[PDB]
Amino acid sequence: AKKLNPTVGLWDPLGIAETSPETIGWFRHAEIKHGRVAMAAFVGYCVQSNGIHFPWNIQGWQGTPVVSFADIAAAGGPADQWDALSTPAKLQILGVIGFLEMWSETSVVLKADGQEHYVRGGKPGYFPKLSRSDEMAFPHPVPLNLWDPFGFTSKMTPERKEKALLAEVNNGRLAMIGIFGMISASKGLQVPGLDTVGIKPYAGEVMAPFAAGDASLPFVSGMLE
Amino acid sequence: SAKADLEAFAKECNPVVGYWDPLGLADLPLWGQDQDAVIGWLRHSEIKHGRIAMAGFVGYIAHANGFRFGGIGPQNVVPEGASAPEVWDSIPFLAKLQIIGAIGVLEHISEDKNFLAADGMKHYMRGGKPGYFPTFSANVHPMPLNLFDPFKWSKNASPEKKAKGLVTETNNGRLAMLGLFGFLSESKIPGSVPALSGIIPSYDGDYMQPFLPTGPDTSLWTIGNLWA
Amino acid sequence: KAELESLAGKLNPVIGYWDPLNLADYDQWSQGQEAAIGFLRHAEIKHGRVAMAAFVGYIVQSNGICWPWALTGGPNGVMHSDILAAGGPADQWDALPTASKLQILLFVGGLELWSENSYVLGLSGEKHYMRGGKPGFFPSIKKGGIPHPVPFDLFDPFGLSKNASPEKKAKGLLAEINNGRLAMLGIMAFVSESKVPGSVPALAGKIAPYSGEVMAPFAASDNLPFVADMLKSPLF
Ligand code: CLA
Ligand code: CLA
Ligand code: CLA
Ligand SMILES: CCCCCC(=O)OC\C(C=C=C1C(C)(C)C[C@H](OC(C)=O)C[C@@]1(C)O)=C/C=C/C(C)=C/C=C/C=C(C)/C=C/C=C(\C)C(=O)C[C@@]12O[C@]1(C)C[C@@H](O)CC2(C)C
Ligand code: A1ECV
Ligand SMILES: CC(=O)O[C@H]1CC(C)(C)C(=C=C/C(C)=C/C=C/C(C)=C/C=C/C=C(C)/C=C/C=C(\C)C(=O)C[C@@]23O[C@]2(C)C[C@@H](O)CC3(C)C)[C@](C)(O)C1
Ligand SMILES: CC(=O)O[C@H]1CC(C)(C)C(=C=C/C(C)=C/C=C/C(C)=C/C=C/C=C(C)/C=C/C=C(\C)C(=O)C[C@@]23O[C@]2(C)C[C@@H](O)CC3(C)C)[C@](C)(O)C1
Ligand code: KC2
Ligand code: KC2
Repeated sequence: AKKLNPTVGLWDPLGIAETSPETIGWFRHAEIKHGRVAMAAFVGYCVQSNGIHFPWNIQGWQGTPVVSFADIAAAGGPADQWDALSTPAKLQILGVIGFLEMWSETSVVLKADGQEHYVRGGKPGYFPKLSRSDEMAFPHPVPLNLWDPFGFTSKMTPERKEKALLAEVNNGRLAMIGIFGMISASKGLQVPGLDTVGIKPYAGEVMAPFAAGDASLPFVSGMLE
Repeated sequence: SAKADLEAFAKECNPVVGYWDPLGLADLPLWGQDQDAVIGWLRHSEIKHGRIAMAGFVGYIAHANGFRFGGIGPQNVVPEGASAPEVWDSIPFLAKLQIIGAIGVLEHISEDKNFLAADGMKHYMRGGKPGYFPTFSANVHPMPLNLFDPFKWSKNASPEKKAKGLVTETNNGRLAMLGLFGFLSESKIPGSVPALSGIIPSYDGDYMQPFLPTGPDTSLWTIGNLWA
Repeated sequence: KAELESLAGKLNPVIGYWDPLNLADYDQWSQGQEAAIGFLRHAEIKHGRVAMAAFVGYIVQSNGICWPWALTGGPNGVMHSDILAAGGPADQWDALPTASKLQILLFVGGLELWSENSYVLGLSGEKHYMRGGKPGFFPSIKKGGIPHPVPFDLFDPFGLSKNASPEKKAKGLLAEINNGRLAMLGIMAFVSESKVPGSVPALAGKIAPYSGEVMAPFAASDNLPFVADMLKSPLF
């Protein structure tokens, strides 16, 4: 992608461009992944701030105790919702995300799918398909998938695919601006805060507080921030 | 061949500075031992100093922050937060002795001609590569994994990549020597390094005496502790 | 060997031969390299079998299940459920009088001695697992000796594995290796949950405390020599 918008061009003040091809592929992969994660996080934050608490948490859904999903949802914004879940829940969610990331980085599965060098190198952003042959052979047939589980993208031309990829890159850049702006607006800051937007965590980057084994860290008070 | 290699390595280390030898130690026969052995000794000692300084800088950060292993071991005697000069002040005396002994064992293995000639190498003064460590393959009882590459993920490296790695190692070693003695100098005299003023507390004991302020004599070994 | 590459691929086609330590090159016994891979394979298979046995034993001993037999020795002794009344399945081993643990350990030792014997292994047709041969193979208790006839052999006592498909036997060996690794993880998770309460996401508040050592077979009640002198200092 040379330039989606002709009026901008190649805005590379840091000089990271014109580098090794593996470095450029890793940079493009990081940009696409950060944009997709930011868009998903912004959508989830908007849904949580509006209030979409599910009718769930029955039959021992908290580890013999039964704490309602609305009780976890009655803490404020998404930042307070990420600090009210139990340690096993956050740990298993992070484990599922890590399993998906490791399956995406898998060069054996990518080469079976007909791709290029892994760690999201050639054709970055391509999630490997968890189906068919030589993958997930031990039960777990995976009737769904990651990309297009319902097959809405069954047929698409290469030019249409490239245009959709460029649109996804532009929307990912806009979402990387927007989700960070929303988190900053939660933490005071930004421009036109408004909209209540509750309170904010210590930094949002604390991850899993109130855990056991390595969570005895009173260091989240300072370090400027 | 000796000074020419020395010029080439100095040029690769820094194209601007190049060969900088104001003292001319690369012309002094250190033991009446020609030129090749003298530059081999000098390069080996520079590389060893740089590696030890890089490890010491990382360890100084780890001890100054407070990064203990866990239980039972020598970390249990060290108080929780004493700054890095004082963590080699509270470990037991035999722990210091055995640490220095294991370092000497590693140096002796790195110098023993049986280990060097096992994997086809000679002494750095006698014509070997300076800073090289022979793997383990002479030590009577077998050793599980080597010291340079423990998991052997660097076996596919090109010779050009290895040369650039050596140049980066030497530059990082020099800069880490400078940083580590910035720390040690600020721990002794105030106002030497202006950036580190007020971060590192002052220390009274001697840094160049290993067993000065020697640690206690405690037995941390349980189960069958016949050495009470 | 280098055949263990293909065996690791057959165990899991995604992750092949996985050895960061490169322990197949480690010649720990200073024999041939073939002997080293043979020892490692036999150790893995034996560890796995012991782990599945211990896992099922832990599961069926952790919830109020005990045999209605006696284990008394004559008008007095354990009622065979007083060991169940000692706590979870780690105080139960430390409550089996004195001679019970001795006879169990000696039975396992004689079984391993029968495993290792080249005259017994060679009479079945195989060899020792490092001197070629097949790893994990238990020789017949009938053909090798034992002058009084015994009813069954250890492997397949009732005979419900005879004339099986050889590829089915290879698939069973691979499944044995995989389930052995999984069972080792399970049984060490349980043993960690005995002593350490804060470990693992699951299993919270479901495991007995067992203020003792899991790795100490003989307990403080044994009247063997030393033992009490050997238990005069605990650890972590
Ligand atoms: C003990 C550590 C040590 C050792 C053995 C070497 C060894 C070497 N260096 Mg070297 N170097 C070091 C640390 C060291 N360096 C540090 C910390 C820096 C960064 C400042 C450099 C920067 C450097 C450059 C830029 C170059 C070398 C080069 C060389 C090689 C030839 C020069 C020579 O004869 O030695 C160097 C001289 C000595 C080691 C003198 C010994 C120290 C004296 C006796 C004590 C002085 C103490 C005193 C307080 C210092 C005051 C500092 C200040 C007031 C001036 C030789 C292999 C040349 C090269 O690249 O060849 C490959 C070269 O061009 N060095
Ligand atoms: C017993 C352990 C031991 C041994 C045998 C060696 C051996 C060696 N080291 Mg070495 N080293 C060690 C530990 C050891 N190291 C430790 C723990 C460190 C810190 C991490 C280093 C850091 C180090 C560096 C940085 C360098 C070496 C180098 C060397 C080599 C040459 C040293 C030399 O000629 O100096 C000989 C030194 C002495 C004879 C002095 C020894 C100290 C004496 C015994 C102290 C006693 C004095 C005291 C007053 C007595 C008290 C009692 C009295 C009152 C009666 C040699 C292979 C050099 C090298 O390889 O360059 C090519 C080099 O540059 N070493
Ligand atoms: C002690 C039991 C044991 C033994 C003897 C073996 C033996 C073997 N394994 Mg193996 N394995 C084990 C347990 C064991 N495994 C477990 C529990 C798992 C699941 C996590 C696996 C998963 C596994 C895979 C995926 C593969 C092997 C392979 C192999 C073979 C060659 C590699 C090798 O030598 O590694 C031997 C490793 C050890 C002996 C472990 C060392 C134990 C140390 C000394 C103790 C402390 C370390 C610590 C507990 C381990 C790290 C914890 C980790 C969870 C973070 C060899 C036959 C390869 C193969 O199939 O080739 C035939 C292969 O690709 N293993
Ligand atoms: C039972 C088997 C295990 C026993 C272990 C043991 O007994 O103790 C173990 C123990 C404590 C303990 C115990 C427990 C384990 C906690 C529990 C037990 O509890 C019981 C049973 O009761 C016993 C107990 C209390 O002891 C602590 C161990 C500590 C350890 C092992 C500390 C290493 C420092 C390395 C340093 C400082 C590096 C220096 C730096 C070095 C070496 C170099 O720079 C080398 C190098 O420069 C050279 C020379 C040349 C260069 O070219 C290359 C480089 C640059 C590389
Ligand atoms: C494959 C099936 C499966 C099993 C067998 C388990 C194990 C397990 C048990 C036994 C409980 C209940 C224990 C109890 O209450 O007794 C439990 C729970 C949670 N889990 Mg894990 N888990 C995920 C993370 C998560 C969260 C948020 C919670 C809970 O809130 C709840 C919980 O523990 O509450 C404190 C995700 C999301 C990415 C997915 C998934 O399918 O997405 C792809 C799964 C799937 C599985 N989980 N998980
Ligand atoms: C007065 C003033 O204001 O100035 C201040 C400035 C400043 C900066 C604040 C100060 C300071 C402190 C300083 C200068 C600190 C310097 C510290 C330094 C320079 C520390 C090196 C570590 C190197 C390591 C650990 C090597 C790892 C090596 C590794 C991991 C490997 O070998 C692996 C690998 O290599 C292979 C084998 C081959 C390749 O595949 C590459 C890789 C990596 C995979 C001072 C003192 O206060 C002074
Ligand atoms: C058709 C045919 O060939 O006939 C026969 C012939 C043949 C060959 C003789 C057969 C046989 C013999 C037998 C009887 C074989 C039996 C094998 C047996 C008994 C196998 C047990 C495994 C136990 C496991 C894996 C436990 C895992 C344990 C796990 C995974 C855990 O606990 C995980 C977990 O703890 C963690 C790690 C952390 C926690 O936070 C979470 C939890 C708690 C979940 C067969 C197979 O019957 C078939
Ligand atoms: C704690 C100690 C320590 C530190 C902090 C450290 C730092 C770095 C850095 C980062 C600054 C780089 C980039 C780097 C790279 C290389 N190291 Mg070092 N290294 C340390 C230890 C050793 C030992 C023991 C050996 C060794 C070697 C090599 C070779 C191989 C060259 C070749 O085979 O040509 C390369 C490329 C081996 C060698 O032979 O050096 C002559 C060898 O024996 N290194 N090393
Ligand atoms: C209590 C301990 C124990 C457990 C828990 C256990 C579990 C499983 C599982 C389930 C995960 C499977 C799938 C499985 C499969 C096979 N086992 Mg087990 N097995 C145990 C003990 C033994 C012994 C003692 C022997 C043995 C063998 C085989 C053979 C091959 C037979 C043949 O090819 O001759 C196959 C296919 C024999 C052998 O290894 O022969 C090379 C042999 O001697 N097994 N085994």
